[PDB]
Amino acid sequence: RIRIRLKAFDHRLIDQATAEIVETAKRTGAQVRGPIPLPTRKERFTVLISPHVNKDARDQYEIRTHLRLVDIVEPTEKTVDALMRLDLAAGVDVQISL
Amino acid sequence: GQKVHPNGIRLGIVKPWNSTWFANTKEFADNLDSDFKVRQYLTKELAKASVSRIVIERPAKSIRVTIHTARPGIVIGKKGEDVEKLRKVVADIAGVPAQINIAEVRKPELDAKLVADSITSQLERRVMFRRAMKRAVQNAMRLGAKGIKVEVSGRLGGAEIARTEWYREGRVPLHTLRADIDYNTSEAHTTYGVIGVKVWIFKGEI
Amino acid sequence: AKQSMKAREVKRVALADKYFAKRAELKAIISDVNARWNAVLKLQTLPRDSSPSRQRNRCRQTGRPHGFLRKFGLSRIKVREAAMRGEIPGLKKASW
Amino acid sequence: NQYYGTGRRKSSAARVFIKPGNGKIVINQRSLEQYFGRETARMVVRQPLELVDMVEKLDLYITVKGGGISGQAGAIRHGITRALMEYDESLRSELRKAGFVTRDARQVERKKVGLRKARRRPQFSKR
Amino acid sequence: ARIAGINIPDHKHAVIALTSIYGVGKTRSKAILAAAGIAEDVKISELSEGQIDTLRDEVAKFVVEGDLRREISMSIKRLMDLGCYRGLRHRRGLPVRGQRTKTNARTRKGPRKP
Amino acid sequence: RRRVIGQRKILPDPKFGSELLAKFVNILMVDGKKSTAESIVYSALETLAQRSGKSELEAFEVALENVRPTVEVKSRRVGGSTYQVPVEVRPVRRNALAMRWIVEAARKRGDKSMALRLANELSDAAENKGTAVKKREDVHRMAEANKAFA
Amino acid sequence: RSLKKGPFIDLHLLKKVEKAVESGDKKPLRTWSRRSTIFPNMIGLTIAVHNGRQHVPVFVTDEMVGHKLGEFAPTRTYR
RNA sequence: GGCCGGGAACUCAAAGGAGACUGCCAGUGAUAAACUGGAGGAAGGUGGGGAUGACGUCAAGUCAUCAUGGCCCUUACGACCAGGGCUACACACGUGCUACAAUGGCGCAUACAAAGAGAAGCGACCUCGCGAGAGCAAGCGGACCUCAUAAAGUGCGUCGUAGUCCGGAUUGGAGUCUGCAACUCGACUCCAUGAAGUCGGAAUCGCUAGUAAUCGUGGAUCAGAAUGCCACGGUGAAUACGU
Repeated sequence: RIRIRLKAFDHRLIDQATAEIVETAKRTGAQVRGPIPLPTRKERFTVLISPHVNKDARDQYEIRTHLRLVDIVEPTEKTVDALMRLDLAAGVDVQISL
Repeated sequence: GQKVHPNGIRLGIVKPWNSTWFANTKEFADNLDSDFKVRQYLTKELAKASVSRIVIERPAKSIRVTIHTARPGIVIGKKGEDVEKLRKVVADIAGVPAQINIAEVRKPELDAKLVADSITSQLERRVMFRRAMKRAVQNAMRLGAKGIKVEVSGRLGGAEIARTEWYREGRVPLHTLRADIDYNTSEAHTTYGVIGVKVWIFKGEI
Repeated sequence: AKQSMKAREVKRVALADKYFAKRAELKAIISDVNARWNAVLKLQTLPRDSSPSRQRNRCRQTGRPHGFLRKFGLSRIKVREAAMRGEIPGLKKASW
Repeated sequence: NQYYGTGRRKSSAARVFIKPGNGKIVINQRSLEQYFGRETARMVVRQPLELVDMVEKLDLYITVKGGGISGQAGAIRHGITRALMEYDESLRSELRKAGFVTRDARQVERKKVGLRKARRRPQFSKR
Repeated sequence: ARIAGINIPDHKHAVIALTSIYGVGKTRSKAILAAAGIAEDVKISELSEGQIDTLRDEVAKFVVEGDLRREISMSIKRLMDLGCYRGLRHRRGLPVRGQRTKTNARTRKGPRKP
Repeated sequence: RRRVIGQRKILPDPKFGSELLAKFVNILMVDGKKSTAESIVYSALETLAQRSGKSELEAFEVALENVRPTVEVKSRRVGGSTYQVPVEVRPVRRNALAMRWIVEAARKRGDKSMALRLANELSDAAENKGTAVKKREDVHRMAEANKAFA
Repeated sequence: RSLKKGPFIDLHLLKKVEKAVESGDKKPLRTWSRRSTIFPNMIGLTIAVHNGRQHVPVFVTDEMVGHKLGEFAPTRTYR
């Protein structure tokens, strides 16, 4: 079984990422079961402001980076034949992963 | 200090970016360092460009960094040299076969950095701090920016007095989240200490 | 300031490759219990100002060692201006 | 038939299935006295079950993972109430009168930094 | 009567009571009684002579109550009551482990001495 | 002050189905220990029946009438001057202080375990002793005798 | 005492354990390495420990086997 | 084992929403506002939390983060390297943790989470170490591999408060790994160590529901060396009439 990753950041990018691929990575051959979530992963920051006796601040900074699961389990040529005809959504990969 | 920067706290709205791209852990850090090398050596060398912003996008191993600039004819260089030579600069200072992009800034009165550049350009012009200060205020008002409170950093006059310039004009609802206030500052290394300026253009809504 | 200090380790890491990355591993098999020949261990002593434990975790803007982060490794002080201005993607003030 | 309710109480998540008859309660493929057998919280879930009739008419083949003693029970004590709503949509008043309809949204403090338990100020008695 | 010295136990769990011995201790009590093959939750009053006979032999191979604290003692002055840093902390009573020697290490040096 | 809060609504006893008994374990909670209190106070209360030898569902109060408080000091510094001014007990404290009068001398009494040490003091009130009893002996002294300043 | 296997000494004297031990002993050694242990085969040999001003001596025996130097050399002038 | 199919019903998960908005019954109340009793619905009067600190405010502090006027010296109040010291003590204080136990301890059986981290990593597993960890090692680019099992807890005998199997200082011995090398100034393990302290006065401070109280869990910082700090869960009350 092949499981796909969709490395994006925000709704403004992940929204079309999980749908532009399901429409193109499943034309006839692939068994894409629709957009599967793979819930996002989050990391947090502990940031101080001005280096002084004041450890008070400890600002917070979080990163909500999400991934999707188009999951092309079928190595169909036409499903990946149209993979190179689009260039929007700059940083995203079709990771052919088990 | 209780005045958080309004742009980043509103970055969750259409507030733009200047380095948005993707990486794994094995190459966040170096790519971030590559981003600063292009971030710094494109500002000191580009004082006269009146740059609004330089934005880094990294699609795949060949990046599409765009530059927000005031005068379209001046940023071309000697007709494409800076397009190529700075791409030569970035081709190794970032380590990727990058592609440079240049973005215009229509009505540079509408950019908080560029106006703060304009005042700072004339702060060192050896002028007095009040008349020149208010003169620019209405210029934007004649061209929009429906609200700006204008601030100038400390060290005014020959004396120990280092004060602030509050000088509100219009509507700058900082605590209101739906404010999309245009903010950037500017500073000037004066013959006596540090003199800076802070300006908050209000660009309507949404 | 202390750029010489901030450049001190810059030359106390430039030798690490030729000494540790290509020789220490050859002596490292002796170092861990894989046979502890005391005499053979002398070879690693040839470099001193380089060491895996001699990382100074030097912030690459102002050279303070304190304030590192293994993902990138920058002080907490300069990321602040990098935050609102967008230089670090995928970050906004952590409102949870 | 099988009767479905999600249920969630204090970050606890189960899946509660009621079937007519077959009184035995299967919880993580464990008996009543095996998994929730005689603990600090082993009748705190079935107070909504004496107001309604007894064991013999309802089955609980329960998909429950996650939670504490009262947490794995919390996903149940609330999980049962949502999964018996479609069992009978008219008895809603009694449990709302008893309060068991209302979800226990008493979520524990998401801690804030500074104060020790995020709302409790440390010991610096002299000021 | 007494097997080998100090800390004679009475009416306490065999391992729990054998911890009173200073030869054996917190876990040598159970380790040595593992070699004794006796019950553990039983009181020392429950012990008889037929099992404590297997203790004098195993306390000979082990450190005895009376000695244990003496050979550790002059072994310090045997090697490490010279200008040794730790011995500087023994003849004076200060900690050798390198923690903050002023306060919060009160038991090592003794009572508070204002 | 000017605003008020209603009493928090409490489910009944998970074992006897009586809300008053359920509130009782809630006050003894130090270190967050009801599950230990299950082997401490619930093990205590289970033994309170046969040691008492009667149904501890409504006979449970046959040792509490003397404990009924009437007054406590309320610090009214009225106008900036602290006074005695003992206000009569309102229901939100006269019963809370009844539970506050229980385990003041039942932690380290030097016995088997407070799993059953508390199971010693309860029948004592209907056996005419225990911690809850002498609590009312001192309250009578502070009031009803200082009329010139009470 | 922090190795228990593969005991190593710095070349503040290891450079000379092959060069000064062969000469018997000399004036107390110009040794800034109080960190290593002394092996039992340096009986009586004078290793002058740099307390920080200069190099201070220590008296050496053979019941000495796996013990450290800097231990035998106080660093701070108490009082 | 839900293992493969397979449903994605559906826990969980996510791209968008709706739902509480004084919305309504009724009332206090000038009718008003406001307030209250009641109802609805998961959610009644900012549902619950954080983000967001006005004018100002203090020669506040920061030229030791940086930038920064002026003051300096530039074979130097520049620097390289090697020892030590930031932890040294004669004491006082600030903070935290650990206890002072049987609401605990022992071991036995037992079910008990969440968030995270990471192909220069955790390291599965496999052997021993009483352990430290070591020899072997999958897997993964992480809804795929580990940390990581929860923990207090309950039933089992247990001592019935023993300066205590409490507690852990402590010391030296034995060792494990980290790093060349770790006395000062590594950690960790085993052993002996069983001290003061058996709930702390003058007093004083914190505390508003999942609150206190706790129980643990990990993370970052980490060659390495948390009672510090970040983050997550487990259990879970009263006080608040009053100006």
